Amino acid sequence: ANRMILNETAWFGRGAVGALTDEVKRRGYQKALIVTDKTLVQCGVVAKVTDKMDAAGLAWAIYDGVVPNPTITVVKEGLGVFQNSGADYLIAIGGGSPQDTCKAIGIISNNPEFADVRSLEGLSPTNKPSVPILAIPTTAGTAAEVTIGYVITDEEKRRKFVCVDPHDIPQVAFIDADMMDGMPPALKAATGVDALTHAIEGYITRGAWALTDALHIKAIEIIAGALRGSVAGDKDAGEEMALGQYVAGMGFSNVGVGLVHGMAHPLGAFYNTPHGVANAILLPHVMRYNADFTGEKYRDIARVMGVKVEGMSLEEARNAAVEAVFALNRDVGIPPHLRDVGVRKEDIPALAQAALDDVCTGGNPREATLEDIVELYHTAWTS
Amino acid sequence: ANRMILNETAWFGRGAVGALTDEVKRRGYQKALIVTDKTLVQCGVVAKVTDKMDAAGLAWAIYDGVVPNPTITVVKEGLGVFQNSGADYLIAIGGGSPQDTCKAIGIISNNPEFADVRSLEGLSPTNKPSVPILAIPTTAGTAAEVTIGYVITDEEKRRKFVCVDPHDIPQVAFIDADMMDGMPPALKAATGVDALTHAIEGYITRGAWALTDALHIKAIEIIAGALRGSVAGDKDAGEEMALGQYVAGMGFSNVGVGLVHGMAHPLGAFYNTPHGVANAILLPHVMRYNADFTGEKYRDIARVMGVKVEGMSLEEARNAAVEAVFALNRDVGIPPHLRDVGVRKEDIPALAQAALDDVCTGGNPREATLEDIVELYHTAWTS
Ligand SMILES: Nc1ncnc2c1ncn2[C@@H]1O[C@H](COP(=O)(O)OP(=O)(O)OC[C@H]2O[C@@H](O)[C@H](O)[C@@H]2O)[C@@H](O)[C@H]1O
Ligand SMILES: Nc1ncnc2c1ncn2[C@@H]1O[C@H](COP(=O)(O)OP(=O)(O)OC[C@H]2O[C@@H](O)[C@H](O)[C@@H]2O)[C@@H](O)[C@H]1O
Ligand SMILES: COc1ccc(CC(N)=O)cc1OC
Ligand SMILES: COc1ccc(CC(N)=O)cc1OC
Ligand SMILES: [Fe+3]
Ligand SMILES: [Fe+3]
Repeated sequence: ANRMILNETAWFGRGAVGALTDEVKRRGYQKALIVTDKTLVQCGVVAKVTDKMDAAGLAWAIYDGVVPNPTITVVKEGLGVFQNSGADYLIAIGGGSPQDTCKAIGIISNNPEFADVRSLEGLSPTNKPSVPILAIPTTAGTAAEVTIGYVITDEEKRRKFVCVDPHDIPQVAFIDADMMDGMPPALKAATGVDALTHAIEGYITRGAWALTDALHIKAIEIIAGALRGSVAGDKDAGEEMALGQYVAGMGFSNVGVGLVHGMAHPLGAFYNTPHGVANAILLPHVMRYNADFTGEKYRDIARVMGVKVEGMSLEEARNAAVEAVFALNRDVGIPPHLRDVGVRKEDIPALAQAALDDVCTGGNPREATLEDIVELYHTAWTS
Repeated sequence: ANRMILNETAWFGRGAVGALTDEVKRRGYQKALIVTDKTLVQCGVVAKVTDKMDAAGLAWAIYDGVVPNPTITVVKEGLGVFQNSGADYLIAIGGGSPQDTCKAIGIISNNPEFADVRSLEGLSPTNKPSVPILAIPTTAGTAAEVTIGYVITDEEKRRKFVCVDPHDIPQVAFIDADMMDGMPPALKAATGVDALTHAIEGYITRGAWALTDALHIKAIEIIAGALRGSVAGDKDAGEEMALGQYVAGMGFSNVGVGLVHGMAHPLGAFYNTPHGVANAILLPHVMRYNADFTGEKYRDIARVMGVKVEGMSLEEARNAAVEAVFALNRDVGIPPHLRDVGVRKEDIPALAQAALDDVCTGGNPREATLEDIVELYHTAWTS
């Protein structure tokens, strides 16, 4: 028997944030804490929301202390600001980093036992729902607005840990490509292939079933078709990417992912590597590694990614789907090897250990050994 | 900007009702009123739930006063039983009739200004969320467990009225084919083609967009592929039907349907016709009427319904999709003509008026006139 956690309410398309003032008035909320980062404030992205809230007469304080790969320190700082703001709800504005930080604050606020943060790892045994969250992504992205997962960095144990908890699901998501247009091309490409990694990994994960298969294959189709266009700055392509990344979240949240995310998390913890860039470099190599344990699913991936698989053997089709991902990586300007983003050969043993102990690795369709992950890192490292 | 209302939590597959006791304990609810009908009690379908609740020690009273095409009288009776039960939440067990009745009780309970019931018609301006509903369907399917819509019969004005309200969305849906297996073949076929009508109408509705298109086309594929098998009594086909009917609900709830539902509602009000039988007889005739206003969408329908469209013109493909639905109706034992279920030529003028004033008619891709609907009824009436 399979469980689906989704957003009760979500708005999609350009101008979707225009619905926020109305959703807040419907629920009777009094004051927001906006969780965001400094970049989004001084790009005027936060202003696009706070201007509408001022016009609607809705009170808000702001915490913009979030950094890429949010730390336990960041979570504690924000939790402190939330308590002193007298706010009764949360508005996450940004990529995975502010949205994951927002979820941590929301959970600990109503489950104060978890103030240390690192005790949220795995299936968080929280008694109480999160402080209500309204989620507004600015990356096409991590689907943080719809997933029941969030990833915090333990600076002292030098690892990223996943917390999975139905209590952290946002009440409303606003998926507005107007909020995402300010992404630099490199960021559109990184977060774009993070979305594709969620969809491919989710499609082949051990817990996969009919409904998540249907969602993931549609998300791969939307992302493969739109990402080149979005990175180039096309407006309609940006709107497609915004939807594609969300539809991936509806799936992988509820069944899981695999060794790509398992091997990407240690890279973030060790080097502060952008999550999408780590994922994008590993994805094709892990896809090749997983090929023989995926049944017919690489034929479907290859097809919706624009490959003619009419009269291909299964191994030829599996190779074609891997090659489709290498090509898309090349076109959107992602460095092809881990060496290129500052990963060090010396660390691979330690990284392979952390990858094997990651929550995401358990979902991988092929049972990965330390020997295998060490070899994968080395394959992804070279040149 | 498009809004999606979905279930925050849902369980799918045989044994899914096994998750109900746990969901109730998580939320801290004290006593249920089970809304159902007499048939489901004395078929032991309700027992499959209440036995698990007794084992978990969870209190419940029962209202089984629901009849096909539930009336304002039924709603008032149930609202009375709810008030005298001291219950704090609702469990809907049955098809569209109990589930729609449950939503009416839940809404009026917390929005008591709507005690007349008929003032819920259209976009219900309710201030308060429904009394929490846990939804367990026993038909395949009206998708009442996931839609924000419900249909009540006004005995005094002899018309069915649709109420659309995000506040009525159930907290949890349990989609268990074990609960649906006792459906007689005729009921599997009726509710089966009601699910197909939701998917086809939803696919071509005026408000249709990318995400609902993706959901509806997958639901048509699941239903076309499984309905003959389910009517024959196949267990796995019943499980597919259970998912297919739900996936249709995820779409049509959020964008609407068309003139099939518009023309089916008056038939229920006048003759107490089973909703699915009325829908199934009208669907192919309304599909023909709509054909020129649907873009490429009948090519997609035809394809996922098992028709080879590789080298077909658009008009030939549109004709093939209409013929696919006539054939599926023939195979599951739905008669071709409205005369066959007791519709009277004398009433067509009155029925055409009621159809034009139905909420669902506004979604129809071709703007329907009274003259047109009169002609459609006559076309659907006899050969
Ligand atoms: N619209 C935007 N315009 C400009 N800069 C932006 C925009 N959105 C985000 N940025 C900037 O991009 C950088 C990356 O932001 P993140 O929130 O880290 O982006 P994302 O890739 O969505 O998040 C990754 C995070 O999600 C988790 O799942 C994962 O483990 C990782 O911690 C930051 O400097 C942020 O301010
Ligand atoms: N598993 C089952 N086994 C046997 N009989 C069943 C089962 N489930 C339902 N029934 C019986 O089928 C008959 C029809 O039940 P409904 O609830 O009316 O069926 P459904 O088609 O799901 O609902 C139609 C209603 O919903 C609205 O969408 C529509 O406008 C109409 O009011 C009733 O006698 C009911 O007891
Ligand atoms: C285990 O599944 C997950 C793995 C990673 C994340 C964070 C992310 N968006 O990449 C969320 C998850 O869902 C619970
Ligand atoms: C207007 O849309 C609807 C019309 C009819 C129903 C009930 C049904 N299942 O036929 C639900 C709806 O969604 C809000
Ligand atoms: Fe990710
Ligand atoms: Fe219906």
